[PDB]
Amino acid sequence: LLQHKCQRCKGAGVMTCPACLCRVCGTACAWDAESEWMERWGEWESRLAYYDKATGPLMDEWYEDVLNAGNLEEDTPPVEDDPPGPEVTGRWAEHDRALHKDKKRMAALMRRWGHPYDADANLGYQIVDPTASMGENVWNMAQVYNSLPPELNPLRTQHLADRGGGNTQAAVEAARSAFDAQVVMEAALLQNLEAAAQDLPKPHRLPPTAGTVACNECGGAAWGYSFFPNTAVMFGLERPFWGDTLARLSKYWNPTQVADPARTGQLLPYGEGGLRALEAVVGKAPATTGRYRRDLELLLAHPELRDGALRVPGGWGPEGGLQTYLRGQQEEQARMQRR
Amino acid sequence: REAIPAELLLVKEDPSKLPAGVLQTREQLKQAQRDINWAGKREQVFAAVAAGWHLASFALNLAFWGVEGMPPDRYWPTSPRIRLQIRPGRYGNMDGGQRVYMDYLARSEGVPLN
Amino acid sequence: RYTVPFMVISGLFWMIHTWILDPLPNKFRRQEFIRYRREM
Amino acid sequence: DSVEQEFGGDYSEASLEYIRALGPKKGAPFAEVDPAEQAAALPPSQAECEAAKAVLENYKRDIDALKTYRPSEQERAAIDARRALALEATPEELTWLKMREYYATQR
Amino acid sequence: NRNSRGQVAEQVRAILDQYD
Amino acid sequence: LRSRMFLNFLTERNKYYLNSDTMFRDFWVWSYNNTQTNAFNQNLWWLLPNLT
Amino acid sequence: TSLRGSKQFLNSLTILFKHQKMFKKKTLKAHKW
Amino acid sequence: LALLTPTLLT
Amino acid sequence: GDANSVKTAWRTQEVLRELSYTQLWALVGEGHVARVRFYGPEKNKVMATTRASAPGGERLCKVVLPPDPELLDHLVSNGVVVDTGVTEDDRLRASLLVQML
Amino acid sequence: TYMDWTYRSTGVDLSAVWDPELWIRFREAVAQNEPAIFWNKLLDRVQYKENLPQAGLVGDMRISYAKFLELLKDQRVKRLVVYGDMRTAVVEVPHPWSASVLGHPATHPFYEDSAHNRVSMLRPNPAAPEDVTQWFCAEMPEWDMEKYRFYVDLPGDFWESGVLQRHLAAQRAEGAVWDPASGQYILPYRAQKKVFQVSTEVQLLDPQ
Amino acid sequence: LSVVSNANLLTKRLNSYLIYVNQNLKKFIQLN
Amino acid sequence: LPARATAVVAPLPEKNYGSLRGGRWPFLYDNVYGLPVVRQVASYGEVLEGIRTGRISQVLWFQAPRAVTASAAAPPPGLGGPQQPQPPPLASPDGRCLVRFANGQVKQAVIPPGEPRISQALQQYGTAVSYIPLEPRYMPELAAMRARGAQEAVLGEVDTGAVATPVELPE
Amino acid sequence: SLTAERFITDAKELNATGSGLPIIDGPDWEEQHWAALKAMSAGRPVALPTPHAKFGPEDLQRIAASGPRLEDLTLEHAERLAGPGQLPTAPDGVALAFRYIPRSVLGDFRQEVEPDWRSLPAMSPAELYAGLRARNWTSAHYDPAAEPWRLQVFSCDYKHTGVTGWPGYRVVVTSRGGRRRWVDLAEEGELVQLTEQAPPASPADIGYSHVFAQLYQAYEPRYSPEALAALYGSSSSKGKAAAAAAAQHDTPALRHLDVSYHGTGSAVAPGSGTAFLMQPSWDAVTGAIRWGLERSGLPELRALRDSLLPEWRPPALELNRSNNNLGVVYFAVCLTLGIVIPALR
Amino acid sequence: QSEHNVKIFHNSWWTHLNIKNLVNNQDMVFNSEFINSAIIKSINNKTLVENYVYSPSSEKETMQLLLMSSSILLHLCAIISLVSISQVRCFVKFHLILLYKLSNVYNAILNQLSNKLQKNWIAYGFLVEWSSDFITIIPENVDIYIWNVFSKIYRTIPLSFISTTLGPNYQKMVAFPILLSLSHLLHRRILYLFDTL
Ligand SMILES: [Zn+2]
Ligand SMILES: [Zn+2]
Repeated sequence: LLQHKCQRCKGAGVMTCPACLCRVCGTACAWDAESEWMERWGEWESRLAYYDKATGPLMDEWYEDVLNAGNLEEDTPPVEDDPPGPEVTGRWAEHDRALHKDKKRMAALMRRWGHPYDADANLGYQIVDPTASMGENVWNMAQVYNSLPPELNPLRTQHLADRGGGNTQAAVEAARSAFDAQVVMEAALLQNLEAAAQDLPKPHRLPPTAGTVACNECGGAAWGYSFFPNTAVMFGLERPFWGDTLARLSKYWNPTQVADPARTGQLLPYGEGGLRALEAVVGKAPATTGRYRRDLELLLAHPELRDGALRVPGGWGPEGGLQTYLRGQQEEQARMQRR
Repeated sequence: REAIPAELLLVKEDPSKLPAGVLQTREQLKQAQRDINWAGKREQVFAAVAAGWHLASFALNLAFWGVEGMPPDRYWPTSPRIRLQIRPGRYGNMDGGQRVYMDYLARSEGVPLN
Repeated sequence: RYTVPFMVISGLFWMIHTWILDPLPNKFRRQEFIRYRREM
Repeated sequence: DSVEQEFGGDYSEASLEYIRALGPKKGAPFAEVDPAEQAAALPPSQAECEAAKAVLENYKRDIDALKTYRPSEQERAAIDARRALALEATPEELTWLKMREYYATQR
Repeated sequence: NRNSRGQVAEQVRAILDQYD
Repeated sequence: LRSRMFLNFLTERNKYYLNSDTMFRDFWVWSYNNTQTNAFNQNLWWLLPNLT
Repeated sequence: TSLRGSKQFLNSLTILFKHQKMFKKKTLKAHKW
Repeated sequence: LALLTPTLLT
Repeated sequence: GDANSVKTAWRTQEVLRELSYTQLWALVGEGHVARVRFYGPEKNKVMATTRASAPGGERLCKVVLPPDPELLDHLVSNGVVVDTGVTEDDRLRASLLVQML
Repeated sequence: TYMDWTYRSTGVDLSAVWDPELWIRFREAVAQNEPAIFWNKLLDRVQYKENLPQAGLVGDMRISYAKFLELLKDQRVKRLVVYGDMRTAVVEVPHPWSASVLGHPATHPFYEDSAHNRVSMLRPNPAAPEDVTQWFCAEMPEWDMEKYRFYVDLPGDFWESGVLQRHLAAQRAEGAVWDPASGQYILPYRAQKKVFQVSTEVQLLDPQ
Repeated sequence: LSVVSNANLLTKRLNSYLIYVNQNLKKFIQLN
Repeated sequence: LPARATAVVAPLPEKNYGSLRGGRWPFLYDNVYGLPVVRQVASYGEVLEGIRTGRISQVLWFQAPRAVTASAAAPPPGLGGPQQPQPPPLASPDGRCLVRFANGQVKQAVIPPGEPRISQALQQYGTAVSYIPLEPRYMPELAAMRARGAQEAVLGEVDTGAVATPVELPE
Repeated sequence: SLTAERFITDAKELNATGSGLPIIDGPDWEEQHWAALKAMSAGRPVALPTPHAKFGPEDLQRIAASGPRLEDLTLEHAERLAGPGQLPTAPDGVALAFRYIPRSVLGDFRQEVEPDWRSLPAMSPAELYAGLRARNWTSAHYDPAAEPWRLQVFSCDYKHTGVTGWPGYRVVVTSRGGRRRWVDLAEEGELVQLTEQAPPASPADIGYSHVFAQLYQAYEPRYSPEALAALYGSSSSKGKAAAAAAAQHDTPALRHLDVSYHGTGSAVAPGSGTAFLMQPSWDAVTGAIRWGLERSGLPELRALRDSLLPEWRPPALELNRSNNNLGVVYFAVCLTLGIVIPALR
Repeated sequence: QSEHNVKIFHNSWWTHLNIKNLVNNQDMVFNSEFINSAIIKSINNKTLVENYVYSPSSEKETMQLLLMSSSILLHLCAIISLVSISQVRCFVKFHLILLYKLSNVYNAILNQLSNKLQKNWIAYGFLVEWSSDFITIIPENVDIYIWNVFSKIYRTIPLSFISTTLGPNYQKMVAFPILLSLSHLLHRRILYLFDTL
């Protein structure tokens, strides 16, 4: 009842930029740079794979299998005997050989990397189990540094405490602080979304961004509590009528001229300057696109990259995804002639 | 050590080529100075007036001070239990309540005994 | 704006001004004695 | 080559490309230490950096101790004029002389 | 239907529970 | 199937290189669970291990 | 040596099921591509 | 406040 | 899989299977919406009844509208029964007892 | 269903609190003996916070107002969810290789032929054969898309400026044009999408 | 519009100078 | 070496150009820096007509430093994180700007950054719009250097007067 | 250009800048002439402001003859990034240099004095709108025989620092005889575009949106009737061969001034004790309490000291809370200590 | 169509956090009060016009007084209606008992320190207090003390109301008895609001 919003910005705290809509706008954000979207999401996905317990019971049974190597309940041996020859061609023979090398390749995987629970790649064994209690899992998460991935875990680089070295207090600490600031800002964004979902004013007044300026009257506060109760929150008269908003927007978008442009001598519309197989057949050209031109050309040049068995990490630059896979294949093909 | 004669340091502005109304008269300068002086103390004066009103109310209460000069009032006794009709009855009162009442009354009177 | 801090100041001052300054009519000692002798 | 020596005993080149195409070995995401930071933390140390960087230190001590003299006394009158300049100056005047030197060497 | 990550976790638990 | 699950996990976690005292525990979990939906829950959060 | 995909990984469930679990026979003629 | 509501809602 | 291999999906079946403003506009322009009913104290939401020729049969879908001044002209010119309702003038008196409740 | 008669009959404007959509869902659930139709809507109304976007919005996912406008003008925005206050939007922008059916191996192989190859539907542009980024491509199904969910703080004159209105008027101005000079109905190239261009889906939220 | 009479020039601080120096040093290092 | 003259000067009469009020300052050069003061003030209509007719070759807006908490390119500094570089400076909210004419004359103006008519003329007629970077004493990156140069010594009578700010080679 | 940053690597210039150029500091830029002008009034000898060392005698003569140019107001400042011994270069201090114009050389001019609003005669927004329409040549109510108006638009800058702030704009209108009135466009009325010419229904909906629309429409250029030879033309680039050599008349420059958009002075600093006394808040009180530090520089964390000083403070308060003379002398001692202790810090 | 389930674990992790002091850049080192200025400005600018009293001169003072009275009365009515619930009274009683025991702990520690520093079970422990009517175990001393504090605070209300309303035929003749009656009724209404609370 005590919340009142600014009447100029309607509780937003930001107005559309006076110029350009620049040196009067805000200072953009970290996620407007489209060139770093896939790198940012790749690092975030790599961080989230530590916490992800979607495959939890499967990795738990794998952990039990590698702990006690004395299992039972087989009850039928799989037949599964057809890796026919190193000869012939096609896709079936290649896929079948790659499927039949599964046991030796899994042994290689378990020798090079081992179980994720034995190397702290995942969260470990049963630490966070649902249906236990909200608070036992909180205690287990607060135990050691289970809330952080090992790339930001302080108990991994303390052995390098002498002279700093690889910047365990300047690079790992900076990365951990940036990660914590990002998750705290995510919580702030979620609180703002929750307040916006129920028509309430947002609690966190964020700085203006690259298309916005601060409000003239608030400066960015956009609302506040007061002794006087809101008579719009009371009596339900908080939101305008749809027809009234339509009439306001129609009158605002349709200015009229009450002077004929012959008595006043005006021959041009308002503004400065005054006197003066594309874009009409196909229509424009994308502007945010253009950094993916090389990847599109390479995907057209090599149709084998469209194979369903191939899954590149993703990216647009020379470093990452299609170009990385093509460079790896070319390096392998060049170095197999010398070996 | 260079000298740099004043003809290369002083402005030779003639108040004749200036446009009309640019040269401020003495009355205009006095009005501008008065406006600057008022704008330099306006918020302070208004805040002082509001705080002075609050201080005048507080000083009136100070001149009231205590109870002297005021008659006893049969419509307003000093106890709200007298003013209303509030008595303890069968439900709620128990023997131990006398002990608790004694301790609360000791603390309210201000003695550290129980 | 100035109502709330001045009201808090006056409330604290009048809370002091019936406990130390202007208490009961110099019968506090008798009250405390009553409290001494009634806790039997 | 580390995968080529460790797994190249009983594995094919298809399996070696399979192992190679999974990133590096167990590093920071696997609670080990990364080779990037490992190569640049402690191995920057040398044998006491050749005795307090003696390749520069002995040369510098030799030339700096050889500089024990006064270089010239014919141009010391400019040094006396400049030591008077350090006293016959407001700090604003000294900054003015500094900008005079900077704009002289700029153009 | 496209499951979120939590719903994928529910699916994995249901599938790894069923027969028992 | 287990090999491809491990392959997916390894490729997901290897993207990091693509840049550029039982009594106290029981008391705390009991108090946190019992005072869950109250303003007196943000005072047990400050009684955990270091967490920094 | 860096992170990249492989055709040996066999990321397609259709490959992993038509090769290992599902074996049926389809009788039709293709119309699209 | 209902007497003041059409005034305040501006 | 397909249902389990997005890693970004969030209520993909609850969002979708639900008319938005652009989808309502497309359905009206295709002549698939039988009736539009404005409801609410602000009349900013409609309960669109689609025809039997619409994709998915005949169903009622709630659409919240932006302040679009061409929407009513679009509905009228595409043969849609635009039913508003009541809209009592005295908003203060009408929205008083229900706010007390 | 609508409770629009309640004020003139009783004095209490129950239409201010009644939910006609929830009544309609309850009626349909009762008629079809399918209680999920009513229960899902009731649970979405009750547990609205748990319906907030928690996937694809990780760690300060704010773009800008200006970038949101640039992405909207480039038709790179798949969904625009405007919240109840009409001042905060969630911008679901697809991952680029998930924006259309291109056959890029980064995406999950949703669409494969019998040769187990990802299906590419990149039709060449006869007006720009040297610029593959100007070529035409069918957009992916939304349910198969991977989308960044950005947070945008809209200004208070967002509806007055009419940028969303201008984008909608640009999007709904073309499609399925009859051509008498050659017969047939022609979908014009202006009505088709480019390689990374998607159809913007504007959905508003009801705070009730 | 929104004109003020005097702009605010905003008249622990070593770190900002260090970031200025390092960032411009990086710009030089990459340039050559 | 520089001059140290001192004389009694009558200040000029206070003007009133409308856009910029005062201006007496009988000296050609100001104190502190010693650069020529821009005594001429260009009105809003004169600036508009100079942009339209091409007589104005450049408009240079002054700048003001932007607050760190006003930067949206990072999480807020209240959250624990890296210190982050300084945000780019704002255009001056007081609207003070220099106008360089085609004949080399420099005038003063108060043009609000974001004015519709002026911004439209500067867009259509291609007059170069620049932003004067900042002062070193007003740059937040050099605030520490300004503070250290103000709160410490400058020479301590150590050598002589020939360098600039020698905290590397002390005094 | 001014915005161009360069890297100095050639020697004999790195010897000029040891660790950076000396930061020229003084008494701000707005108040750098106040003391000199106070000395000059009631005439006393004042120091001559000797010019910068960047230019010589022929440039001093040129400045005295013609006036400043953009080159003469431009100063270069260089800051050293690395010392001698940097591997990419070796003998180069690689210092970063940038050009700038200081916020001086605009000195002592200042924006228009905010008038006494309570004493100036007031003019209605409707009357201001009618006058702006009469001086608008694009409008049907244009009057060529109209007295010139000087419009000065003020926006309040003590809205959050002072107590008498106002939300909108205030237009001081100066007539032909020097008479000044003012208009209070406190709220935006009927929100219209800048090209709207229709007056609104119910004239009390005339806010500053209509006023700014009229101000925009007034300054529209008026063209001679050569459009019959320009909108049709003959051939070629007619807009630059027959239209650009056609000129225009402004029309408001002989009837309007609109000479600036000013801002009011803010005599109260936004973070001062006077502002705290004007608008008190518990956040400001806690900020002042945290500013009351620089006395507890002790190991006062997690063990003793400040875990016991605010517990051993109430026995210096609640025990001395009793009586009157003891409370008065304790209040006097504490007040004197709190007055003298920030004074030293 | 799928059937949903009630989420019961970790439902809104962002809700039970106080991120405000971190986001607004406090503790490292926006402004209100445009609200009341805008409210009183709208009150003055519209004021509803008392044409039934032929648009009197004061007017804005009457509307501002009505706004302040309505706000004060709404807050006090909300508090009285909240404490009129018996479970809310149980809550108040429980908090008062806890504060009494904790005040005893504070008093014990403090006065023991200022005692040695001079010139230098459930029966007793919250059952006979929680189960008894609090009219019984509360001295009339604290009721008299609270009433005396209240009556000392709100003692200058008639004179201050007269000074405000009388500050800057029939003009100040039909006003002074009415303002006198309003001041007296207002003071008695504040006393009776204390009485009903
Ligand atoms: Zn606002
Ligand atoms: Zn801008």
